[PDB]
Amino acid sequence: DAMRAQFMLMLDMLRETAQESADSMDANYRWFHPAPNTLAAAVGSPRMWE
Amino acid sequence: VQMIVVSSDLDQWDWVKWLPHFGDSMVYTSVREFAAEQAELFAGRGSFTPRHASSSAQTPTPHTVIIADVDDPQWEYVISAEGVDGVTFFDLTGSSMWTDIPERKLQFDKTGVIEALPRDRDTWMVIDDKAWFFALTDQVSIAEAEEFAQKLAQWRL
Amino acid sequence: PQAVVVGVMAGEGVQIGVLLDANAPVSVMTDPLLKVVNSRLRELGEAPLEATGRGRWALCLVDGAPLRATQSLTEQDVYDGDRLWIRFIADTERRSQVIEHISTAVASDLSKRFARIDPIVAVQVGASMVATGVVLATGVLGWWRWHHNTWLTTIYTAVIGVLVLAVAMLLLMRAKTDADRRVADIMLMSAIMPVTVAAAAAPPGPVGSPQAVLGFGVLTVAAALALRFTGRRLGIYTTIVIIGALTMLAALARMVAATSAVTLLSSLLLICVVAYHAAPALSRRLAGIRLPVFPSASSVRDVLLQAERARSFLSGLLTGLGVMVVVCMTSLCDPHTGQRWLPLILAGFTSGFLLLRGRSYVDRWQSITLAGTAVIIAAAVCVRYALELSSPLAVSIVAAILVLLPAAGMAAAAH
Amino acid sequence: KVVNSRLRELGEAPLEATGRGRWALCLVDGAPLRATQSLTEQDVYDGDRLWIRFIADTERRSQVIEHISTAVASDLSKRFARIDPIVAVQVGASMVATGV
Amino acid sequence: LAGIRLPVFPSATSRWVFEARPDLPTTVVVSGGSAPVLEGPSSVRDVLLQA
Repeated sequence: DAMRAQFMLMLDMLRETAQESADSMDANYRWFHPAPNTLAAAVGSPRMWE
Repeated sequence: VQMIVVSSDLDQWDWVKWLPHFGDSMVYTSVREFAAEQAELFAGRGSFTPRHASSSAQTPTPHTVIIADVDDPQWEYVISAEGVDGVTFFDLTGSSMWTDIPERKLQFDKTGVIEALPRDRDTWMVIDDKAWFFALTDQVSIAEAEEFAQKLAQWRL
Repeated sequence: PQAVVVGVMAGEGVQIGVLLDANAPVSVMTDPLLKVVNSRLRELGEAPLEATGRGRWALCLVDGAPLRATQSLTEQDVYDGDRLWIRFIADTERRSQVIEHISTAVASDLSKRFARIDPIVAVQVGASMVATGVVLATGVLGWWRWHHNTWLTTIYTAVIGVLVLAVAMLLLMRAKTDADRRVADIMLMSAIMPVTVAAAAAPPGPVGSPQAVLGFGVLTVAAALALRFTGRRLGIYTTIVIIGALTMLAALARMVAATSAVTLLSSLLLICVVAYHAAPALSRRLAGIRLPVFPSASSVRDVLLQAERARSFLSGLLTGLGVMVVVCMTSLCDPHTGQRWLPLILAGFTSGFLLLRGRSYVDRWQSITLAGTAVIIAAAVCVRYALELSSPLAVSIVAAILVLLPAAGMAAAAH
Repeated sequence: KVVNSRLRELGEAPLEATGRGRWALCLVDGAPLRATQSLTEQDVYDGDRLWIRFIADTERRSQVIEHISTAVASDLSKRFARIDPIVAVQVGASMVATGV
Repeated sequence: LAGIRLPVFPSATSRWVFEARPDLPTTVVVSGGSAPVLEGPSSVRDVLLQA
């Protein structure tokens, strides 16, 4: 049971490492491809025709 | 990017008037009409060729997008020649000549879920022959479209 | 009817009056409206409104609820003279999060939705526990005086008052925050009860009228003294002073000379009946007394402080009168003495007065306490006439009466 | 003239009004545009929206502004105000429940 | 009582498949904001109500 308990703990730390990497892709992709309804207010920003 | 529409239901495309991307130095009722004005310019050369990021620096700058809403059989000349490079067609009718290729077909379920073949994130190349879930559709009204276009219509080079 | 005038709120707090098209859909107007407010801010020399990342511009009621983009201004409950708010609402779209093992999943999700115990709350629990302990102590100490005339009750309770008050004073002086003040107030309020019964128990002999005069007097004084120096918990202290004051008047009369309790009970009821009309004036003049300041939220500060103080005094005053009327009214009616039906109908009309008067005040709690004061009297009278003069018809009738009474009102209002 | 003509083709009633006044262009807030200056002098560009309105002699406009924190005004609208029917229903339910 | 279900054991009759086809996402709806949205698999969403 001790090995089992330790094994479970090692798996948790990999979960955390994966999650931070995922947020970076969401932020980056969202930074280039916003939802269509928000595009009107952004017209004046330099992000247009970029 | 430059855009052209070939459609019979002109009342649906009325909002296009404000956009600059549809201008020229432009909506058509049929392929015969489009063939006389536009095809004389574009049919002159080439055929489609899948590109890549590094190749993007060499292809000509004005990419042309054409929307198909007429179902005219006269299109066979460009379809049997396998298109042209620098052009892209969207078929809104679902005609058999366009509909005979799974690698180019998007299917909608009653719930708005779209199905298509799976494609690789790094090369965009098709990796399997069986269709599967692809994406949930996002859509805007004509009013929203004209509202956005008017806002865009305010700017110039 | 083609247009309506409304006041629009913009960035950081500038209000601007505008005349809007009454029939175009709101989504067509939000864009040019933003342009106009920017023009006025620029001329004013203020910073214009700007977008931040991802979001959209919206037009909402002052409550924040956004208006339906496709509807006309006349289709909605918007009238000329109303006010609206232009606001920027950020995008909420984001990636989701999954966890594969159920044990870890349960722990992670559950710890965000709720708040766990901490040392701050821990003290309030202990303070409340000691308060309950001492009110039980005075309870047992008070009960002994009802069978024995020895000095024990006053002697023992006196030391308790000192000990509790002693701790309360230090806490009151060292206090810094609202949480600390809560602890201090709980402790101080708990000292009033032991000090009060410690005094009332001192006069020897069987308990009665002479002992009553001491108890309600010191009690009234203690509450008034605490209110004077603390300036917090106005409503509860106000309520204690009223019941202590009115009880002291009757006790002194009963102690010196009184032909009957009915005479005293009738007098108090009459005084209370007129006091309801005096209550708003009392609250209004009481608000002028100078005592320290602690807000529940530069010249504006004084107005709001005065407003909430006055409101606070009215609720407590109303509550004290309500307590007195039910005690007296239920004692005055009787199922065996003379014209048994006369006080019943008189109590009904007396209840109707408060039931109707509740409409004169806009405040939710004030109107509810008034309404509640009437309902309880009706139920109480039926119970009295159900316990005494007991029989199958009486209980059957009282049940029917009590169940129908509220049912008719609720049904007429909700359906 | 062309607007009234177009309205008739749509089957809509033409713009018409009664009383002393005049016809002019106005902004979304009702403010009229300058009669002697160019649209190029004014801040007008392609895709802007304008209104046609009758300026009666009786017209009066506030033209005044004031400052108060929006964050407080919005909170105070609910922090304390008059009673609501939904609450009365809930209290009513509680009262009848108390009765049984 | 809340139905928390512990994972079922394979009974030692098959090897592990390291990468089977991923599980299908689920959609949600709102009446006024009639535009639907998606947020995750059914097996995972239930736990948030179960706890």
